This record gives sequence, structure tokens and C-alpha cells, in this order.
Amino acid sequence: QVQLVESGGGLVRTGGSLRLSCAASGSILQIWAMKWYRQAPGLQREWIATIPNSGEPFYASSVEGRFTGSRENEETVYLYLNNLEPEDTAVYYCEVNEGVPVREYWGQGTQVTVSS
Amino acid sequence: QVQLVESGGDLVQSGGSLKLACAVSGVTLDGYSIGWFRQAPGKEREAVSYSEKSNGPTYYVASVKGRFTISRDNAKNTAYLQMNNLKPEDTGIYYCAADEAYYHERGWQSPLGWPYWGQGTQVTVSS
Amino acid sequence: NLCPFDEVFDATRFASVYAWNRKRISNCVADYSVLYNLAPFFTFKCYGVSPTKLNDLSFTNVYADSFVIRGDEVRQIAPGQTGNIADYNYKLPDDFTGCVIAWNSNKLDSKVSGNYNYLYRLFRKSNLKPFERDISTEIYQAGNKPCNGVAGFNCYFPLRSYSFRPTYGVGHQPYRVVVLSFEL
Repeated sequence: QVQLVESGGGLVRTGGSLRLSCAASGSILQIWAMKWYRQAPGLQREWIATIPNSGEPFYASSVEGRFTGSRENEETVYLYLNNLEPEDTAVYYCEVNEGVPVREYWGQGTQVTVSS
Repeated sequence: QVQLVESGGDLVQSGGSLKLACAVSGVTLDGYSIGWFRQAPGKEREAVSYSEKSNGPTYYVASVKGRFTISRDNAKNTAYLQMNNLKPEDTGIYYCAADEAYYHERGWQSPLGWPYWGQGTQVTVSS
Repeated sequence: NLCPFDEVFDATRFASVYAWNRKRISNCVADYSVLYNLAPFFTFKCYGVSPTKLNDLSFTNVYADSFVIRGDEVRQIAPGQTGNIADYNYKLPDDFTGCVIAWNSNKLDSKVSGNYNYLYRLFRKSNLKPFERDISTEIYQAGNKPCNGVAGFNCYFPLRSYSFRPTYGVGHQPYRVVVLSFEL
């Protein structure tokens, strides 16, 4: 019954900021990592960050330096979006890797829209 | 338990010879297969020669065939690598490795297979 | 009558080492040639018998135990070795007769985002017996206070992930390993 819910998307101006959050719930044995992806209009899904349970976050070069991952507890991570650009407009998705054996869980995503 | 100690590395001029030694302690050499490997700056450790336990086969990588000879001395619990006609490309740290296993002729060249290693001896061949 | 190692180990995913898989493959000759469909080169060696003795010898059963570990842990898959893989995940007997095959699987088992699927046991109250498997997930009690199923101070979740990424050095890249035991 592991589930996740993503929040924090919205409409912002260029240069603006958002804080995305991904929170896991249910009968959790061990969270291994949360991963962030985004899917922009007409493009393939793009991996942008991994926030491991053990270890520091790492990122795709398209966002590194501008988006910061934070682990607040084993079930909750943020992705701080700074310096937003129109080309960051996308639906942003959290993937949780959890359990023994390891299973992957997804949600419906959160919309980010960056206006010029 | 198994301890390996290489010696004989030296600076030598191209075309010269060197004999390396791998002194084995803690176990009898006859029960172990022995591999020689070398590591050049910036490169991964690579295979040189193999001597199987129990008087089994010996193998050589193509680039040292006919120049290098692996051997054993049971009295001294030591294995050796005789290196003739040395070339600048032979420069590197030479390591001996040991394993109780019998390797396949095509299965020994990866160094990750091997459990016991010496600290290495430096060989520098000047052009 | 070659054991179809290339067919059975042609798999998207391998077992994690703590949950190592055993396949029984019957009435076949254990031959190295077929491995090259798996990989362009491999470690292949045997304990207690030479690989040459396997030539043309059909076995009533071949037990193939498979899993993924780091390249620099392949050395622990041998009789008499010590360390958390040999002691807590997959243990061979001191007198083992059989063979070890390993190949780099970075292209299949690593991910740019980190492959967290492959786990290993890091903590255990005692060493495994040879060929024992432990797939339990009890919190490991490292002190005198009970953990009550929660990790925390002196209370460890017992498994960890290898988090394989393709940019790791070769020693921490994934290797697929197959251990063969023989029954004439």
C-alpha cells in the first residue's frame, strides 16, 4: 500500500521559484531513494534529480546548480526550484524506490508553468 | 593467511632484461595459481602471465609471448617473471596475484577474479 | 549437449546477492563457449577441479547460483574468503568444488539516476552456513536496547543498496556472477 503524493507546482514568472514536495505513505519497510523526472510538451520524460536515503543528491546537468534536493525525513523530500526558465515548464514526477525486494512507485505529477 | 611480496623492479634500458620475484608466505606455493599483472599510469591493471597450481599450464598475453617467462621455485616458495627484450610499453607497476582456483585459459585475464595481491614492484623501461 | 547458460542468464534483471537465485539445469555439459553470448569476456575459474575436466562431461544436475555484486567483491566468491558478501550474503564451503563465472554488467545494471534495485546484507548476528540464504528484514540490534522494528541509534536496517551508476569506477560497477555446483 505504498503511495506517494507530489505537491508544490504552480505558475511562476521567469526567474521565480517553487518548492516541489514528494511524500511517501503506506506500509513502508525501507525507502532507498526518491527520484524526480519532468516531462515537457512533446518531449520524452527527463530524469533530473535523485535524492537517496543514504548519500547526497545528484542531478542532471540541465538543472544542476539551480534545483536543490532536500531529504527532510525518510518519507519526505523537496526539490527546490530556483532561477526558473520557460524551458522548465513541464509536469514534474516523483518516483519512490522502496521495499525488499525493491519496488518503484509513481504519482500523477505536479504541473510547473513558467511564464516570460 | 596468504601474503605476497614482489621484488626485482628497476629502471632498465630498452632491450634489457629483468627478473621479478613474488615471494609467497603463509601457504605452500604449489597449491596456488599465480598471475602477473601490470598497471601503467592512467590505465587499469592488466594481465601479463599465468601459472596454474599443481604443475598445470602457463599462459601469456599476446604482447609478451616469447619475451616473458613465468616460473616457480618450490624450495623458496617463490614465483618469478623473467622479462627479456623490455620495451617502453612494458613500464608499470607489476603485481603478482594468487588464487587456489584453476583458471580457464580465457578466464584469468580480468584482475577482479583474483583474491590475493602483492603491493607491486615498479618497472621503468627507458626508450 | 551444452547447458543453456546463455539462455537462462539472458535476463533483464539478476537476483540481488542477499536473495541469490538457484537454478537447477539438468543432463548437460557445462561449457564456457556459451558465455560469449553473455559478454565479451569473463572471469571463469574452478575450485577443486580444473575447467578442462568439464569437457564433454554431462552432469545429471548443474546447480547455478546467480546474483549481482560489485566488481571488487567478486574475490569474495571463493572458499575461505571473509567479508560481508562471503559472511552474510553468499558463502561457499571451505572444500568447495565447482566454478565461478563473472562478467561486467554496467550496461544492463547501472542507471544514470542510480539503480537501487540491487541490495546486499551488511549486518548479521552470525555468519551464513555454506549455501544458506537469508532474505529476512529484521532490524539489527547493535546495542542492548530493543529496536521495536524501527531503525535508529544502534538499530540498523540490515540491507543496503549498491545504487549502481555507469560512471562508477570499474570496481564498484555491477558484475553478474554465476556459481556452478555439480552432481554427476
